[PDB]
Amino acid sequence: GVFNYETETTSVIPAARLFKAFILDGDNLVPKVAPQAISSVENIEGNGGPGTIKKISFPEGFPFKYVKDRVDEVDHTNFKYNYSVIEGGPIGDTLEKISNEIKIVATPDGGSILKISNKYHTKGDHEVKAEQVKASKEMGETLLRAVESYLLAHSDAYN
Ligand SMILES: C[C@H](CCC(=O)O)[C@H]1CC[C@H]2[C@@H]3CC[C@@H]4C[C@H](O)CC[C@]4(C)[C@H]3C[C@H](O)[C@]12C
Ligand SMILES: C[C@H](CCC(=O)O)[C@H]1CC[C@H]2[C@@H]3CC[C@@H]4C[C@H](O)CC[C@]4(C)[C@H]3C[C@H](O)[C@]12C
Repeated sequence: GVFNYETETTSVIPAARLFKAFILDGDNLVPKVAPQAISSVENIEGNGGPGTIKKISFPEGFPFKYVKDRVDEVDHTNFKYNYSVIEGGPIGDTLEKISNEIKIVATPDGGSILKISNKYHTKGDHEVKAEQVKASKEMGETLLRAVESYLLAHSDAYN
Protein backbone atom coordinates (compact mmCIF):
# COMPACT_ATOMS: atom_id res chain seq x y z
CA GLY A 1 0.00 0.00 0.00
CA VAL A 2 1.00 3.66 -0.01
CA PHE A 3 1.86 6.09 2.78
CA ASN A 4 1.74 9.75 1.59
CA TYR A 5 3.81 12.41 3.38
CA GLU A 6 3.59 16.06 2.28
CA THR A 7 5.63 19.06 3.37
CA GLU A 8 6.51 22.61 2.30
CA THR A 9 9.61 24.61 2.79
CA THR A 10 10.63 28.09 1.80
CA SER A 11 13.62 29.25 -0.18
CA VAL A 12 15.08 32.66 -0.66
CA ILE A 13 15.94 31.83 -4.32
CA PRO A 14 13.52 32.57 -7.16
CA ALA A 15 11.64 29.51 -8.49
CA ALA A 16 13.13 29.30 -12.01
CA ARG A 17 16.71 29.69 -10.82
CA LEU A 18 16.29 27.23 -7.98
CA PHE A 19 14.61 24.73 -10.32
CA LYS A 20 17.54 25.04 -12.80
CA ALA A 21 20.27 24.79 -10.08
CA PHE A 22 18.89 22.41 -7.44
CA ILE A 23 16.63 20.09 -9.37
CA LEU A 24 17.86 20.08 -12.99
CA ASP A 25 21.71 20.55 -12.42
CA GLY A 26 21.38 18.98 -8.92
CA ASP A 27 23.54 16.06 -10.11
CA ASN A 28 26.56 18.38 -10.49
CA LEU A 29 25.72 20.95 -7.93
CA VAL A 30 24.56 18.95 -4.91
CA PRO A 31 27.67 16.79 -4.48
CA LYS A 32 29.87 19.89 -4.86
CA VAL A 33 28.03 21.97 -2.23
CA ALA A 34 26.93 19.29 0.25
CA PRO A 35 29.63 16.53 0.05
CA GLN A 36 29.03 15.66 3.71
CA ALA A 37 25.47 14.66 2.83
CA ILE A 38 25.76 13.37 -0.78
CA SER A 39 29.12 11.84 -1.87
CA SER A 40 28.23 11.50 -5.58
CA VAL A 41 25.55 11.34 -8.20
CA GLU A 42 26.20 8.94 -11.12
CA ASN A 43 24.10 9.10 -14.26
CA ILE A 44 23.51 5.41 -15.14
CA GLU A 45 21.29 5.85 -18.20
CA GLY A 46 19.53 8.79 -19.91
CA ASN A 47 20.04 12.47 -20.42
CA GLY A 48 17.80 13.80 -17.63
CA GLY A 49 14.30 13.15 -19.08
CA PRO A 50 11.74 10.59 -17.96
CA GLY A 51 13.33 7.17 -17.54
CA THR A 52 16.79 8.55 -16.57
CA ILE A 53 18.47 6.52 -13.83
CA LYS A 54 20.90 8.07 -11.30
CA LYS A 55 22.76 6.44 -8.47
CA ILE A 56 22.94 8.66 -5.41
CA SER A 57 25.70 7.63 -3.02
CA PHE A 58 25.96 8.65 0.65
CA PRO A 59 29.06 9.29 2.73
CA GLU A 60 30.71 6.61 4.83
CA GLY A 61 28.79 5.97 8.07
CA PHE A 62 25.34 6.79 6.71
CA PRO A 63 22.49 4.36 7.27
CA PHE A 64 22.29 3.51 3.58
CA LYS A 65 25.01 3.20 1.00
CA TYR A 66 23.10 4.39 -2.05
CA VAL A 67 19.79 4.70 -3.75
CA LYS A 68 18.89 4.73 -7.42
CA ASP A 69 16.36 7.40 -8.60
CA ARG A 70 14.36 7.09 -11.85
CA VAL A 71 13.10 10.37 -13.33
CA ASP A 72 9.35 10.18 -13.99
CA GLU A 73 8.40 13.64 -15.29
CA VAL A 74 10.01 17.04 -15.69
CA ASP A 75 7.82 20.12 -16.19
CA HIS A 76 9.95 23.15 -17.06
CA THR A 77 6.93 25.44 -17.27
CA ASN A 78 5.42 24.77 -13.85
CA PHE A 79 8.74 23.75 -12.17
CA LYS A 80 7.56 20.28 -11.29
CA TYR A 81 9.86 17.30 -11.02
CA ASN A 82 8.71 13.77 -10.32
CA TYR A 83 11.07 10.88 -9.63
CA SER A 84 11.04 7.51 -7.96
CA VAL A 85 13.51 5.79 -5.61
CA ILE A 86 13.52 2.35 -7.19
CA GLU A 87 16.52 0.44 -5.80
CA GLY A 88 19.03 0.49 -3.01
CA GLY A 89 19.17 1.37 0.61
CA PRO A 90 15.74 0.87 2.12
CA ILE A 91 14.28 -0.64 -1.05
CA GLY A 92 13.76 -4.36 -0.73
CA ASP A 93 11.41 -6.78 0.94
CA THR A 94 9.57 -4.11 3.00
CA LEU A 95 9.59 -1.11 0.62
CA GLU A 96 9.03 -1.44 -3.10
CA LYS A 97 9.47 2.15 -4.23
CA ILE A 98 9.24 5.81 -3.20
CA SER A 99 7.42 8.12 -5.60
CA ASN A 100 8.36 11.75 -5.09
CA GLU A 101 7.03 15.04 -6.45
CA ILE A 102 8.64 18.44 -6.02
CA LYS A 103 6.96 21.58 -7.24
CA ILE A 104 8.56 25.01 -6.84
CA VAL A 105 6.35 28.06 -6.72
CA ALA A 106 7.24 31.76 -6.86
CA THR A 107 6.47 34.07 -3.90
CA PRO A 108 6.17 37.79 -4.44
CA ASP A 109 9.13 38.61 -2.19
CA GLY A 110 11.47 37.02 -4.78
CA GLY A 111 11.74 33.69 -3.02
CA SER A 112 9.97 30.37 -3.65
CA ILE A 113 8.14 27.62 -1.87
CA LEU A 114 8.89 23.97 -2.42
CA LYS A 115 5.91 21.66 -2.19
CA ILE A 116 6.96 18.04 -1.71
CA SER A 117 5.00 14.81 -1.75
CA ASN A 118 6.68 11.51 -0.91
CA LYS A 119 4.75 8.28 -1.39
CA TYR A 120 6.09 5.11 0.20
CA HIS A 121 4.96 1.96 -1.58
CA THR A 122 5.20 -0.91 0.84
CA LYS A 123 5.15 -4.70 0.72
CA GLY A 124 3.80 -6.59 3.74
CA ASP A 125 2.08 -5.02 6.74
CA HIS A 126 5.14 -2.80 7.06
CA GLU A 127 4.48 0.66 8.42
CA VAL A 128 6.12 4.08 7.64
CA LYS A 129 5.70 6.66 10.47
CA ALA A 130 6.11 10.47 10.27
CA GLU A 131 9.01 10.27 12.82
CA GLN A 132 11.23 8.27 10.50
CA VAL A 133 10.43 10.10 7.22
CA LYS A 134 11.73 13.12 9.17
CA ALA A 135 15.19 12.08 8.04
CA SER A 136 14.07 12.66 4.41
CA LYS A 137 12.99 16.19 5.27
CA GLU A 138 16.22 16.92 7.22
CA MET A 139 18.21 15.71 4.21
CA GLY A 140 16.20 17.76 1.75
CA GLU A 141 16.48 20.87 3.95
CA THR A 142 20.26 20.47 4.29
CA LEU A 143 20.66 20.11 0.53
CA LEU A 144 18.42 23.11 -0.11
CA ARG A 145 20.30 25.41 2.26
CA ALA A 146 23.66 24.31 0.78
CA VAL A 147 22.37 25.13 -2.74
CA GLU A 148 20.91 28.45 -1.65
CA SER A 149 24.20 29.46 0.03
CA TYR A 150 26.06 28.68 -3.19
CA LEU A 151 23.56 30.57 -5.38
CA LEU A 152 23.67 33.66 -3.10
CA ALA A 153 27.51 33.66 -3.34
CA HIS A 154 27.77 33.00 -7.10
CA SER A 155 25.41 35.51 -8.61
CA ASP A 156 26.37 34.59 -12.20
CA ALA A 157 25.45 30.90 -11.71
CA TYR A 158 22.26 29.44 -13.27
CA ASN A 159 20.70 32.64 -14.64
C1 LIG B 1 16.36 9.91 -1.74
C2 LIG B 1 16.06 11.11 -0.86
C3 LIG B 1 14.79 10.87 0.01
C4 LIG B 1 13.41 11.00 -0.59
C5 LIG B 1 12.38 10.12 0.12
O1 LIG B 1 12.35 9.82 1.33
O2 LIG B 1 11.48 9.69 -0.60
C6 LIG B 1 16.10 12.47 -1.61
C7 LIG B 1 15.92 13.65 -0.64
C8 LIG B 1 16.59 14.88 -1.33
C9 LIG B 1 17.07 14.33 -2.67
C10 LIG B 1 18.18 15.07 -3.44
C11 LIG B 1 17.80 16.51 -3.79
C12 LIG B 1 18.96 17.18 -4.50
C13 LIG B 1 19.36 16.45 -5.77
C14 LIG B 1 18.20 16.53 -6.79
C15 LIG B 1 18.62 15.90 -8.10
O3 LIG B 1 17.57 16.00 -9.08
C16 LIG B 1 18.99 14.45 -7.85
C17 LIG B 1 20.08 14.36 -6.80
C18 LIG B 1 19.77 15.02 -5.46
C19 LIG B 1 21.08 15.06 -4.65
C20 LIG B 1 18.65 14.29 -4.69
C21 LIG B 1 18.92 12.82 -4.37
C22 LIG B 1 17.74 12.15 -3.65
O4 LIG B 1 16.69 12.17 -4.60
C23 LIG B 1 17.37 12.87 -2.34
C24 LIG B 1 18.56 12.73 -1.35
C1 LIG C 1 12.08 6.26 6.80
C2 LIG C 1 11.96 5.80 5.33
C3 LIG C 1 11.12 4.50 5.20
C4 LIG C 1 11.88 3.20 5.47
C5 LIG C 1 10.95 2.00 5.65
O1 LIG C 1 10.06 1.73 4.79
O2 LIG C 1 11.09 1.30 6.67
C6 LIG C 1 13.31 5.76 4.59
C7 LIG C 1 13.10 5.43 3.10
C8 LIG C 1 14.09 6.24 2.27
C9 LIG C 1 15.10 6.70 3.31
C10 LIG C 1 16.07 7.81 2.90
C11 LIG C 1 16.87 7.38 1.69
C12 LIG C 1 17.95 8.41 1.37
C13 LIG C 1 18.82 8.87 2.55
C14 LIG C 1 19.81 7.75 2.84
C15 LIG C 1 20.79 8.06 3.97
O3 LIG C 1 21.68 6.96 4.12
C16 LIG C 1 19.92 8.30 5.19
C17 LIG C 1 19.07 9.52 4.92
C18 LIG C 1 18.03 9.27 3.81
C19 LIG C 1 17.37 10.62 3.57
C20 LIG C 1 16.97 8.18 4.11
C21 LIG C 1 16.06 8.51 5.31
C22 LIG C 1 15.08 7.39 5.70
O4 LIG C 1 15.79 6.22 6.18
C23 LIG C 1 14.19 7.03 4.51
C24 LIG C 1 13.27 8.21 4.22
